Amino acid sequence: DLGYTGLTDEQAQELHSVYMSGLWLFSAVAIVAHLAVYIWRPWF
Amino acid sequence: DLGYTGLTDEQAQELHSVYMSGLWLFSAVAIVAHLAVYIWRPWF
Amino acid sequence: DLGYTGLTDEQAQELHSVYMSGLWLFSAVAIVAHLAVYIWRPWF
Amino acid sequence: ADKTIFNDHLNTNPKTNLRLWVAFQMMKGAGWAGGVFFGTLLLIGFFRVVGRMLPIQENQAPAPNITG
Amino acid sequence: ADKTIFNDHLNTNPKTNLRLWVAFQMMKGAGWAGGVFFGTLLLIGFFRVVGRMLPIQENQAPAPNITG
Amino acid sequence: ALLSFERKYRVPGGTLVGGNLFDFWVGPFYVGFFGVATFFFAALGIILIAWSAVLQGTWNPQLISVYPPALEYGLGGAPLAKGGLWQIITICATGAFVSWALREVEICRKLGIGYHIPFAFAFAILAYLTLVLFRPVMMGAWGYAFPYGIWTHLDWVSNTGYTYGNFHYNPAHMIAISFFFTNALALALHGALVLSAANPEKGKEMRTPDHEDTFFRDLVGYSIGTLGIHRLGLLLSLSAVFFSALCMIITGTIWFDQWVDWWQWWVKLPWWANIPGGING
Amino acid sequence: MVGVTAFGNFDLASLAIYSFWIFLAGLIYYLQTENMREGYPLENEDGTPAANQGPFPLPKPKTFILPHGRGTLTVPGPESEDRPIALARTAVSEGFPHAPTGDPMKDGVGPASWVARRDLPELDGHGHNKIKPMKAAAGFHVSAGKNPIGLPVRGCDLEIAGKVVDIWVDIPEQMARFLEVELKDGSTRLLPMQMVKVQSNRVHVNALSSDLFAGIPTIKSPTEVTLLEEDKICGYVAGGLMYAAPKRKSVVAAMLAEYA
Amino acid sequence: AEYQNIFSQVQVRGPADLGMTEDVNLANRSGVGPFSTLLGWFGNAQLGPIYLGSLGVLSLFSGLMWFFTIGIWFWYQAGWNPAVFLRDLFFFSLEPPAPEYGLSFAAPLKEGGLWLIASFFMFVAVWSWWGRTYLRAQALGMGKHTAWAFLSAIWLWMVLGFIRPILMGSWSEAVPYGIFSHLDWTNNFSLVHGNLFYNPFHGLSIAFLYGSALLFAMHGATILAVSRFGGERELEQIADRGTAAERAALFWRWTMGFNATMEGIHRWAIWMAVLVTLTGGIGILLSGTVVDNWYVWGQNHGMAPLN
Amino acid sequence: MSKFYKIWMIFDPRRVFVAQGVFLFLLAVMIHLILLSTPSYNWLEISA
Amino acid sequence: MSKFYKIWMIFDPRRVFVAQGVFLFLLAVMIHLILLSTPSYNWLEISA
Amino acid sequence: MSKFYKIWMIFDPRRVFVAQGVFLFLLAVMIHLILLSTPSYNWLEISAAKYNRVA
Amino acid sequence: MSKFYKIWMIFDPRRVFVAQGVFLFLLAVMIHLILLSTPSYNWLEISAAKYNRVA
Amino acid sequence: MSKFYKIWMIFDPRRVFVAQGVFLFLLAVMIHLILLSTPSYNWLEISAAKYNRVA
Ligand code: BCL
Ligand SMILES: CC[C@H]1c2cc3[nH]c4c(c3C)C(=O)[C@H](C(=O)OC)c4c3nc(cc4[nH]c(cc(n2)[C@@H]1C)c(C(C)=O)c4C)[C@@H](C)[C@@H]3CCC(=O)OC/C=C(\C)CCC[C@H](C)CCC[C@H](C)CCCC(C)C
Ligand SMILES: COC(C)(C)C/C=C/C(C)=C/C=C/C(C)=C/C=C/C(C)=C/C=C/C=C(C)/C=C/C=C(\C)CC/C=C(\C)CCC=C(C)C
Ligand SMILES: COC(C)(C)C/C=C/C(C)=C/C=C/C(C)=C/C=C/C(C)=C/C=C/C=C(C)/C=C/C=C(\C)CC/C=C(\C)CCC=C(C)C
Ligand SMILES: COC(C)(C)C/C=C/C(C)=C/C=C/C(C)=C/C=C/C(C)=C/C=C/C=C(C)/C=C/C=C(\C)CC/C=C(\C)CCC=C(C)C
Ligand SMILES: COC(C)(C)C/C=C/C(C)=C/C=C/C(C)=C/C=C/C(C)=C/C=C\C=C(C)\C=C\C=C(/C)CC/C=C(\C)CCC=C(C)C
Ligand SMILES: [Fe+2]
Repeated sequence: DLGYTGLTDEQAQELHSVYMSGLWLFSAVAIVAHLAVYIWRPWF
Repeated sequence: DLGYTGLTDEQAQELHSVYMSGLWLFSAVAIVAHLAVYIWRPWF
Repeated sequence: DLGYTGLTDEQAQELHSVYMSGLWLFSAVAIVAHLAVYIWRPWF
Repeated sequence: ADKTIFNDHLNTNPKTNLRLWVAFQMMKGAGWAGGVFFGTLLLIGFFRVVGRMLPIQENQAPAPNITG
Repeated sequence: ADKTIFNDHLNTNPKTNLRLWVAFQMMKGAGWAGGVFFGTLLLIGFFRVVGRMLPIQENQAPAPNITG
Repeated sequence: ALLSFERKYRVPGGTLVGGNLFDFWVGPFYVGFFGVATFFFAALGIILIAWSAVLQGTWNPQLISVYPPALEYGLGGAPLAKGGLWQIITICATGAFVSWALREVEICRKLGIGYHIPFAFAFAILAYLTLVLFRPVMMGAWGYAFPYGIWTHLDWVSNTGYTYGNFHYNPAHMIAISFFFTNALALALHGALVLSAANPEKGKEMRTPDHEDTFFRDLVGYSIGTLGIHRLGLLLSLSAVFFSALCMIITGTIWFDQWVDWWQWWVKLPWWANIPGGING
Repeated sequence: MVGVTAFGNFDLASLAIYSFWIFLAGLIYYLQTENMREGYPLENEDGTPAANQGPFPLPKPKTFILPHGRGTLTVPGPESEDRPIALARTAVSEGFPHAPTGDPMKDGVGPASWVARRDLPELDGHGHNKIKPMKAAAGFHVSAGKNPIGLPVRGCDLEIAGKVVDIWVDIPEQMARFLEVELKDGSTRLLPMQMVKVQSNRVHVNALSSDLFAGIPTIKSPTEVTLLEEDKICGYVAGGLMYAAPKRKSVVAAMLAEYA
Repeated sequence: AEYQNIFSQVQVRGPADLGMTEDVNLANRSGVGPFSTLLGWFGNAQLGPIYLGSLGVLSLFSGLMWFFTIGIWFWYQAGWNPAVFLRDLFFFSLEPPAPEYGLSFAAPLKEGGLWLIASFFMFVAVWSWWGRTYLRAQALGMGKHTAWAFLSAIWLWMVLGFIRPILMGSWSEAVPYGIFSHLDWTNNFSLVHGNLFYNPFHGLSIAFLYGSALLFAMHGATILAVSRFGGERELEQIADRGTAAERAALFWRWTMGFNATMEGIHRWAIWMAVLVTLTGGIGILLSGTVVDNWYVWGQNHGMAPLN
Repeated sequence: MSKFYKIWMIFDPRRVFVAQGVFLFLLAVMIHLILLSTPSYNWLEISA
Repeated sequence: MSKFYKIWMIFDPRRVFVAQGVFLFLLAVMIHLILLSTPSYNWLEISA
Repeated sequence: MSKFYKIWMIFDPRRVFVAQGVFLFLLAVMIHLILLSTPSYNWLEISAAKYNRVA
Repeated sequence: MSKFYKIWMIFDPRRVFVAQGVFLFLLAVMIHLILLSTPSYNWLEISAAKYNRVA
Repeated sequence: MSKFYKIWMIFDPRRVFVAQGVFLFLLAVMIHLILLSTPSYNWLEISAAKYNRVA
């Protein structure tokens, strides 16, 4: 329990779960955008 | 539980609901403008 | 209930009603000017 | 006539309120005149748009009166 | 802060006073921005007038930089 | 995010515009109304420089150049790809600089210190406006301003200087150069003197302003004093910038030939113009 | 060696420019670490050490041997305010102003802040007091400019708050530092020379209103002033600029407040 | 307006300050000169005392001889005519030997030899003055920072006059003595080596000269802004951090996100000023010896459009 | 848009109004200048 | 011009202000239209 | 996505709203200027060519 | 992946979120500008050539 | 290799993580820019030539 930021383990876990939900939503939107671009104009 | 702004969970939920209402209104106007521009001059 | 500015809910409602009335009046004047310019010299 | 709940605008000194009232009267008169003028301009623009839609340029009448 | 003697402007309903105060705040901001912009325009105009007085057109320098 | 002593200085007030609307800090930076304006103008200018790099066709930062409108466009607007972008970036730069100065004014008011820093920055802003606004407007074309490139504004400096022969012979240029050199010399001396006083020979006590004055009097026979040296540094920098702005504002507007031709007036004074010998005889 | 390249276009000039980039990065690192000797480690708005301390680490401590047997100073070192701070948080979130709890000029917060320095006089090279009243300074006299002694002192409210009795001079620098001003009650305060405008007839103090002149911190010794007293006096006078604004009778300020 | 502290609004004069006596031989120190009211409006009014040591005497004699040699050459170029001397004072020149002589000391007295004599006198004067700065610091127990900053300036000066002419194998590469003549030398040096603007080290030298002007403006403005808190007494702020140092640090921290200390800003100052002449000497040394055309070099290094 | 009024419980009204007046004027000037930039819509280019 | 204020004891203030706003706007429109009438100063004649 | 409201438990709405307003206006201005720079989508030039306004 | 949440024990969420927002915006702008620089993938110019706007 | 964890007894983890993040991003950007600079391995140019977009 280093606690540089003062967050407890439960607070860190909840914050990370919400952050990863946001990251996975962002990544899914990016993946859809890349599929659209690759279909429209592939770069490989 | 985590506290950085002094907002409670209820206050945060209310603020986020109003903010999302504004965001969806802005996105709706943006989508209408994009449809108008794409009909007038498509970019794909 | 956040009250960063000391305004109550009723004060905020009244002020926002006044502000939105002014905003719609200004938007109508802008729309009139845009109609005049578009008739005089359309940009589409 | 019903009292405003905002009460923040009441902090202005009354001389500024008098100046605002004078400016408001002048702006009300000028705004009514501007509404009349812009309504006239919009009527002219509506008739111009209708004339553009109609084939006036394809076959337009000669000058009804001697130029002067 | 001293009370105005005119007292005729006080007959307006307070909601119109609130609208006037909001318009006054917006007009104060816009007027300060306009003062800045018109002062800049007058500075540019002063330098343009001075340049007109000076014989710049009689002998003016070539292009310091390649056109782009 | 705060220094060990910063807490007691973060108080409301001192703002010029906005009251407490923007009276807050983002990390160490104080934002304020003019800070919001400065950030917007800076981000817009940087993004437009990147976009002008896109239009130009090169991504090499040293080759990126935003040229002003050509002389054919005069003082009017220009297409964005061929001069309009330069005008927008110039407007953004002027807005960012003026907003930076006004934000510094707000910070000075909050801290209760004098306004010497924004006032000194106003001199740099005025020199910049001389180069991009006042001189091009007097000469009647935006193409007399310099491009926004790392090495192309050097080309502008070179071409503008060699338009008037050797630009060294501009007298206001000579004064500005002497001020710049003297300022660099005084800055070196001041930094060195304060460091020598505060970091004496190892194991010896820290020195006092008496030691600094003694050192410089034993060296050059005069000591200007701590307040004196800081006044001198401010005045030297401000005078250098003022005289450089003057030299550029008189060049191409009231002077058009080579500047050595200007220096010929002293040679052709009536009482020694015709005397043979020397260099000009 | 014109055109002699070790590889590609890399020649002695390229070697020099890249080595200078490396040297400049190292020099910037060194300069920033040297600048990090005061005010660190960073703290939160409550006082606890912050999670973020910056990319540049703290330098190894260095010791200044203070003159005249004033001890030593090791920096960076444990430093605290050593004074109560009369400020209240205006927001739970960081990055917002702290409002004064009482009178900020008396509390010594904001632009009126002062630092708990040594409560000892500043000494010259010889060990004597650096700042002394001109009456107690041997041979010192006003050499040029308007003599302020005897002139009335006018506050920012255009009201006379006292008269100048003496000038406190810096003996080595030989320049005036403080004007001693006698108030209506017979007591004397000090005013920094940089905060007073010596005019032909009066001495104008734009920072302080007349009624605030009594609130200026006093010196415990009529003949010497310590660093702590100097800091308190200067902080009070300068904070008067932002905290005596309502009492200031500026015409531009009055017109702006008319429309605000 | 308020008092901006640019000029003193009142002057006080006391006994002349004879200075410290840490290890200075008081015999070699002169007497105090006159008090200048004009200088007092801006800084200290006291003139002197100056230290006239062995190195001081050597430097003064050598500098006087250098100045007198240039002056006698100017009088010769004027035909001994005071009117011509005053008319063409800025146009006279003590030029170095012609390129045909290389580095040889066989150049005729009126065709380069007198330049060599004057250059020897200037060399001795400048180096003795550097030793004088070092020893004046040493006698007071202070650090040798002034000596090293002057060494950077001397590095640029030696490159211009001594090192680069040797590496090019010709005294003709060196700077002539004279106002407009050395300005013309500067211009011709840029032209010969192909637009010295594209010298990267010249660019760095200009960057640090602009930085010196910017930093001295910032520092002088900061100290004048906080002088109401006794901020001009910087050594005191280093020893006992007052509200002036804190306010200066907080101003710059809130403005640009980082600040210095009352001592570290002077490290910034000394390095910003030193790097001017350091990078300048390197750039001049590279010109001609390593790079003969800086515009072509910049083209080959992505600094110029073509190539 | 029912609960947008609560934005006035976050930001002070008079300050926002002053800033918004500044923003509206600056935006109007920016659009006018962009129109003046283009050869068409350059209404200040009255020529022979 | 010392006693011009007495004109407000002859004519009602608010009525005069409204009428004067109308007059100022109409005068401004009239001058703009006269300028648009002339070939020079006809800023709405943007041409190729 | 249901827990995104907790972003307001971390960031004060005042600074976030200021930053978001600045960012959105900056982004919109950037995109409009990008469109104006290109010969295509420069709607003013498109209209000028359509109605034969530019000589 | 199991214990990555402990990064928030080391890094302050406010600092990291601000830095990540700035980084993501700058990265997205950088990639879009890279695409716009290349004659291919410049979707504006691609559409102009596809529908023959440049004529 | 077993005692490499002791590096965290020596190096401040947060400063190391910030420096490592900046270093990794700058290194990745540097390698991508090197690849984009070469006429080969510029995947945008390769795709343009493969599908004959540049015409
Ligand atoms: C047409 C002219 C060329 C050009 C040609 C050169 C050349 C050639 C040189 C410079 C150099 C310099 N140039 Mg350049 N330069 C040009 C354009 C510019 C522009 C500009 C806006 O256009 C700027 C800002 C500069 C700026 C600079 C400086 C950064 C630099 C000189 C530092 C210095 O202080 O030297 C002056 C300081 C000294 C010479 C040190 C003197 C130290 C000695 C010890 C003093 C002895 C004093 C003596 C004893 C007298 C005592 C008097 C008694 C005390 C009374 N150049 C163009 C491209 N420039 C120099 C450099 O380093 O370049 C890389 C250099 O040699
Ligand atoms: C008047 C004396 C000297 C001076 C003073 C001075 N400058 C100052 C100050 C002072 C007292 C400040 O308070 C202020 C400051 O905070 O400094 C740290 C500032 C400042 N001096 C600066 C730099 C600077 N000063 C210079 C000069 C000088 N400054 C004078 C010599 C120079 C040069 C070339 O000589 C430079 C580069 C900044 C560090 C800072 C102002 C910061 C600022 O305005 O930031 C907002 C702007 C940006 C972040 C720029 C990007 C956004 C813009 C919209 C785009 C601009 C593009 C630009 C036109 C392109 C140019 C490219 C070049 C290659 C051509
Ligand atoms: C030049 O090089 C080119 C450009 C050609 C190629 C590019 C190369 C490189 C180097 C590319 C770099 C790629 C990288 C490193 C990308 C990284 C992407 C990441 C890590 C993105 C992360 C996104 C995360 C998001 C959007 C998360 C959002 C989270 C939320 C919206 C929720 C936040 C709310 C929380 C945590 C609530 C807090 C909880 C409580 C209980 C209070
Ligand atoms: C060069 O690259 C180009 C530009 C070509 C391509 C561009 C690329 C990039 C980088 C694009 C960037 C896109 C992004 C990241 C866009 C982001 C959009 C978002 C997140 C928009 C959000 C909008 C939200 C709005 C407008 C919300 C408005 C809210 C209100 C008006 C109400 C506010 C009031 C509230 C919440 C009251 C609360 C108070 C109480 C007391 C409860
Ligand atoms: C480069 O990009 C270009 C310039 C080409 C294109 C620009 C693009 C962008 C990004 C444009 C930005 C647009 C935006 C964000 C515009 C925002 C406009 C808003 C929100 C305006 C709000 C105005 C509100 C006003 C004026 C409210 C006024 C309220 C009052 C005056 C109080 C009420 C008083 C009343 C109604 C008086 C009633 C009187 C009578 C007689 C009925
Ligand atoms: C009228 O009143 C009288 C005649 C009495 C006095 C008047 C004097 C006058 C009019 C003086 C005028 C002086 C002027 C105008 C001086 C100008 C000096 C300038 C502008 C110099 C510029 C640059 C000089 C440099 C870079 C010098 C560099 C020199 C060295 C690095 C030393 C080189 C050393 C060498 C060659 C030693 C060779 C000798 C031996 C024995 C090895
Ligand atoms: Fe200093």
